[PDB]
Amino acid sequence: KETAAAKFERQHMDSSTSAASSSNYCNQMMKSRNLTKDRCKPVNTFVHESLADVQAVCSQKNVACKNGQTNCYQSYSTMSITDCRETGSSKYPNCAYKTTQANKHIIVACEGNPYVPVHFDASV
Repeated sequence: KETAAAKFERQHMDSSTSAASSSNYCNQMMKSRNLTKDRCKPVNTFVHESLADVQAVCSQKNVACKNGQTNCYQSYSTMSITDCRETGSSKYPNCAYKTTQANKHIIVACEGNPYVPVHFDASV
């Protein structure tokens, strides 16, 4: 089984690019990160910063999670991100995604030792 930390990396990390590359970025990324294998993941955010920068967020602003948990942290700075969301014209196995690039603060849930991101809560 994939560790929570490894799953967060695979689902939300994209350091190789500075910002969403084209309107087809999400269709390409969702498929290659294996998020459309048995079903189209409806929503997924990729962060375009170094893994180190994202992991560092676990030591930044402690805030509540949407679920009420208190192990969430908001990045002090905005980060380049891309939100990928299924378009009404999407249907497995033919997943289709809208690509929305933005620069915002990310909020992640952290856990373990090392204390690293295990869930992407939201972006501001």
